[PDB]
Amino acid sequence: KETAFVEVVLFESSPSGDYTTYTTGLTGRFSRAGATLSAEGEIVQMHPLGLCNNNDEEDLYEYGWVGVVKLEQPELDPKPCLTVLGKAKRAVQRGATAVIFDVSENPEAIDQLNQGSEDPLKRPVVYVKGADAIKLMNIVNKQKVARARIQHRPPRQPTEYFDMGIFLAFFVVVSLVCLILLVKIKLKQR
Amino acid sequence: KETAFVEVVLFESSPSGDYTTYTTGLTGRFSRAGATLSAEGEIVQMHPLGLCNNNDEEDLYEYGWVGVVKLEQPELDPKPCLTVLGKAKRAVQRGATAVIFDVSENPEAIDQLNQGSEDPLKRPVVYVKGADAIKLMNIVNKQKVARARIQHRPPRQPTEYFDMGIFLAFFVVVSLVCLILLVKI
Amino acid sequence: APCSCDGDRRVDCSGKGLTAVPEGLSAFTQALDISMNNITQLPEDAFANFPFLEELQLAGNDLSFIHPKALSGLKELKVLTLQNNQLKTVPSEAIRGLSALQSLRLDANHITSVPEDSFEGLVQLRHLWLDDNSLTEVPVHPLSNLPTLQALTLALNKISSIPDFAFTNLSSLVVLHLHNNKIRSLSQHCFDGLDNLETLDLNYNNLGEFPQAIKALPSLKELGFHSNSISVIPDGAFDGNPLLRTIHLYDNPLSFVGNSAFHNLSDLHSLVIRGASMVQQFPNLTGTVHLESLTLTGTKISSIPNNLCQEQKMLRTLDLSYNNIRDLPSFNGCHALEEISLQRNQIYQIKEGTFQGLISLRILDLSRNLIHEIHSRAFATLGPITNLDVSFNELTSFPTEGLNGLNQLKLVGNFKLKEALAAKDFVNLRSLSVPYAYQCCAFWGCDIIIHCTPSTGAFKPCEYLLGSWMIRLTVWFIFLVALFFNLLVILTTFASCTSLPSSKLFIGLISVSNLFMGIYTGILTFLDAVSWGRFAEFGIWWETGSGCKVAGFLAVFSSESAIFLLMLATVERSLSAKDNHLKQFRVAALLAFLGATVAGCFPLFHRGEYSASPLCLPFPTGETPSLGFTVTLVLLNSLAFLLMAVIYTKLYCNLSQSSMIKHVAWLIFTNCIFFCPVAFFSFAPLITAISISPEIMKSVTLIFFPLPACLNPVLYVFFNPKFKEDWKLLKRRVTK
Amino acid sequence: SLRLSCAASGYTYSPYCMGWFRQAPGKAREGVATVDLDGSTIYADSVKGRFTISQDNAKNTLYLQMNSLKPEDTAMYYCASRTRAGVTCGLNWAIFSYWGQGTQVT
Amino acid sequence: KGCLSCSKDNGCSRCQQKLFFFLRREGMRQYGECLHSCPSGYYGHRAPDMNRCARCRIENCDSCFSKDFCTKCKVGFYLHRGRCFDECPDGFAPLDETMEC
Amino acid sequence: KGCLSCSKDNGCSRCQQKLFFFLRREGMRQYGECLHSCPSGYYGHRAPDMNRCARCRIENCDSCFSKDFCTKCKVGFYLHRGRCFDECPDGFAPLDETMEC
Repeated sequence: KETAFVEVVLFESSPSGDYTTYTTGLTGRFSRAGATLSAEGEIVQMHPLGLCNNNDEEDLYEYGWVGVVKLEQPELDPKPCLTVLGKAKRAVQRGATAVIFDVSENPEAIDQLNQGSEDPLKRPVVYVKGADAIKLMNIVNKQKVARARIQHRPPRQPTEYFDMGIFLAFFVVVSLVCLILLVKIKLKQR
Repeated sequence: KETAFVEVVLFESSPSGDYTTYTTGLTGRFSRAGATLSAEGEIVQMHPLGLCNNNDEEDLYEYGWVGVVKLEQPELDPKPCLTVLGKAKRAVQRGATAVIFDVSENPEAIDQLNQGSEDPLKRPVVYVKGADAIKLMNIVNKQKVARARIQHRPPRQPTEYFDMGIFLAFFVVVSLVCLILLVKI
Repeated sequence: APCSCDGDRRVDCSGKGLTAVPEGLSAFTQALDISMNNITQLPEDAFANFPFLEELQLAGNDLSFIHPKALSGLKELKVLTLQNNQLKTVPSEAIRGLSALQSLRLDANHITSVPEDSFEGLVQLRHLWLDDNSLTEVPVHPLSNLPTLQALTLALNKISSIPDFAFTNLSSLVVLHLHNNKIRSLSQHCFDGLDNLETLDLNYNNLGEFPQAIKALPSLKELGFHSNSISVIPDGAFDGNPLLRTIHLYDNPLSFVGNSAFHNLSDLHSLVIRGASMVQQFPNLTGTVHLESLTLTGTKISSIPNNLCQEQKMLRTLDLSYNNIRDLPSFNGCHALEEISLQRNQIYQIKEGTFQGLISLRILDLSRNLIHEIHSRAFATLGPITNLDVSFNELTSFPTEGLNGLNQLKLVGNFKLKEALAAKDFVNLRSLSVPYAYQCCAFWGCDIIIHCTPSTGAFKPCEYLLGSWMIRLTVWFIFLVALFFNLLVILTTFASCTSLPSSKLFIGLISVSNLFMGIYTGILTFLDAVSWGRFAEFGIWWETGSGCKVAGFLAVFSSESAIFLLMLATVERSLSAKDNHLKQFRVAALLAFLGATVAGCFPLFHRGEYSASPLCLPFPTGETPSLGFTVTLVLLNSLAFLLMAVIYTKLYCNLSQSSMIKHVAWLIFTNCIFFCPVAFFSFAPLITAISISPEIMKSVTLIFFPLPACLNPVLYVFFNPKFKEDWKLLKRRVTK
Repeated sequence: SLRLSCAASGYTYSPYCMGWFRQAPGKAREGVATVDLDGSTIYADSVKGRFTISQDNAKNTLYLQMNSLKPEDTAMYYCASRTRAGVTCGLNWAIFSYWGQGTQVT
Repeated sequence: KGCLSCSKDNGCSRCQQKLFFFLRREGMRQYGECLHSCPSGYYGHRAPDMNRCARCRIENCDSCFSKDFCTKCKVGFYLHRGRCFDECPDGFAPLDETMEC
Repeated sequence: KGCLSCSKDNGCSRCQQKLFFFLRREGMRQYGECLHSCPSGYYGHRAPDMNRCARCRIENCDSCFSKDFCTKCKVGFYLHRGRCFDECPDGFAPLDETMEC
């Protein structure tokens, strides 16, 4: 699917009410289980087993947090309490602006998210794996606070597809020629 | 210019920890002073005189707050401390991830924001007016906490066209070929 | 009843519109707050019902009279507020007898006179407010009765000068405010005996020279003067304030601050000097090792001592923005230095050790210098640098070693930096400004995500020049047809047949002009074919080189020659249809050719109007032009077309030669119709781009500029019957 | 035209810096005419020349004679005095210690 | 600390069957761990997946053993019995410094 | 409301010559109001253009004469001259039950 650019912003607070920011870039992939929309919010890690619908209300998070969830080996847990779609829905309901999955060690999660396109989630769901996932987990472990900004390039690969304008010009030319041809045919007939 | 889509989310926390959200949409205008990006945060209203450049210490705000500034009559302010660009820069320094100016009395502010691209700002600067600004200010005055999402217009582009466009091109070109063949014959 | 009693019997009755002291209140109350009521006067024994009053507030009433036997017996009173009333003087008789008063407010009263016996009996007064009164001189004798005062403010009064021994008895003063008085002179001993003073404000006065009275302050910590007329700060001015911490000296016309003025100040934190033009030596900062931010922006500093580093171990900010700095000593040490701003100086090189170490160096700025070389590893030792602003210099090669962590890079100037940057070195770079958009093109912009200030905009193509394959093929076809048919028309006309009428001469000349336009299109398409997918490297030197100039000259010469020859043909046809002329028509054609040549060579030597695009056409002017050539050409061509159309329609109204008439009519129609969109898109960037794309502008210009050149010879060959017969007879002649 | 007589009950020695004050309703008490220990007299400029003030130390009583009255002088008049160490002129109401009941003049 | 598996990023996901699973959050991190006694403000319940500690829902009590029962209450609040009350009705067991009434 | 402009959204903007302008923030709203004196924890700076009310950064005290001098410390601090200390240095009296040194 289309790539998702995640900018993690580390900010330091000067005593006189000022902020100094450093931005680091990561690349993940959007999932069809959620919409393709930009999101922004403070990074919050949610344990995969700590995000389920069976547990009662606890640790009410303020609305607008980007959830980073890491996935372990499914064969490690013989009984899956909840699927990835269920976890994403639960996070969104609890107030996650977007969900970032570390699917490096759970390859089947990508397939499940891709096939789960029948009930898309309103908030974006983006999965990241590999060196980008390792860097994200390192940032989460080291830094005390951050702010994830997930976005996608508004243009596609053709970069607004100027071939549409080229075809517009060609269509105007050929339409004028066709009109001239029809005028000629009408004159010949009459 | 780019017709930014500003969505204000009013969220209520259920006792079970599941937020219930109501979204209200409005259309603003991107300013050339700020880069055309998409931002998101919590709404914080800033008094126009609040964004003063004097270094007498300021209250600390959490990073990533969408600033809503209601501009006033220019003749009300004889000697402004900072221009609109200065206010936007001050808010960005304070930690704003986006600034929304309710330009309902200062079209000169719109003009200077549009012309001020000498030192563009990284974060977007959106200006609104009319009934959209009226309802934004009503929400700010009434509700307690709300979340702002400034989304850029998704430029998909082709409404149908494409395949049927090239089909039309093929039809017209074969009609022209038939015309040439018949006039030659 | 209107009063709102609090839990600890604190009566609060403000804004109730009372005209007298509240009655029927608890006699044991502590604080009384009648602020916004309309209490005009205080009658005798108005506070007889509040023996244990502790804090009386009267801020806001139009209070203008206090009886001498009022607020009497209030021996427990400690705070009294009378700020925003209308008292014309300090209540000397009313205020006496408050032996326990500890704070008195008289801020906004329009006080102009102070009785000589005021403030009698205020044994333990510790705060005094006299902010907005219209005082003329400091009440020395009234202030002589307050030996326990600790805070005094005379900010908004109108004080001309402070005489000697004004505050001699204030042995325990701590804070002194003299903000906006119009003080112009301070005596040598005005601040004599004023020990324990820590804060002194003289911000918006009109001091002429630097006061010496501060030499008598041994415990001063904060000193201010913001809007005085101070011009010179003599050396040794601050030798009497070893504990000085903050000095506010800005917004005043400093001229010469000496050398050892800021010397032996142990606890000084920040030093900021701006506009000290006459300074030409670095300040002798020996002994000041706790400095945190040093700025000398406007001066004539010639060099930086090597001892600036290794001292002032914090030095979190360094600034030298307007100086004659030529050499940069190595900043070996000073590990806490975060920002360096060395701009608008005479720096001509950066050496490898120049930024040795420099841990936690976030921002480095050299935005105006005569830099022509940078060492290969000049940035290797840098830490988390997020801003490196090196612009408007004479750079030729920009090293990239040890710059992977950069977050924003600026190279706005440096027109000689023809080299293309390697995007591999900058991984997490977010914003970049480069001398030419082709440098940014290598960073995959408009598609990890990097922003550029010079946008490619589909006018400086990062990809192939022409763009779409449809456009490429149609431009190739236009070039082929124009070249071949113009060559054929010229060979038929000027070579074989000896007939040389004016109309045939004009047709041949316009065919020559169209041939030149076709050869311009041909060299353009040859360049595009050579640069297939890698156009950035070719374009970084095509616009700068002479190829762009010669191609643009060919294009504009062809266009102007065609227009002028069309106009002359219209005039000749008008004259012929009205009813020797060969010589005048030939010299007119020569004049038209010379005019086209001079119009073409005008941007070649003047203003450099070319190199605005790889198309090297000043007419489309994708960037905003100077409106010195484009608008003139537009108006000239429009006027010529209007004149030709008027002549043609006049002759058509007036009326063998019909073949030439219709040939000229077709030529005029084609040329005007195909020139209209080019003129339209010429001024499109100038106006607001309401759904206007530079890509579609380039497409339209590229497809329509050589179209008349490709179209005229085809019409001439196919339509003109007598000239077709001429072609047949000349073909027979050349075969024979 | 008329005369206002002020009598002081308390008497220790020659009172210092007597004076007369005038107050329009809802504003401050300005001074009209004052004297001092040695007999020097200070008059308000707006009332300079018309009013005259004389003290009788034998009966320690003030007398303010007023002539050619004008309708804007209608106000309440008070008789004020002090006793000790007063250098400033009597036009300032703060320096006085004892204030009379004050009458109304129209 | 002992568990079947323990990833560095999110601690030990799978704990022992007889050991309570409790997740702690600090900063941006939230990681699991295994412990036998849930700390103050938590109680252990046999969830369908594994026995886990959950925050006490009893009002104004710093310790509990179930959703409703509270074993230890705070100082400003009172613990009359398993069900917590602001202050127990009179005519019952005195304070006796045991908080029981 | 003791103001000259009194905008509906931003509240007061400009006021009388002798009034203090202060920016009260509640929820998302931040509106200007004018007071004869600063509230607790604030100090008033008088200027010809606009008398402003600002917050003093000096710690351990909630009522300030200026930006580096406060008149009333917290409950458990002693005011020596303008600063608040746990205990003033040697050669000075104790709190004397009056919370001052």
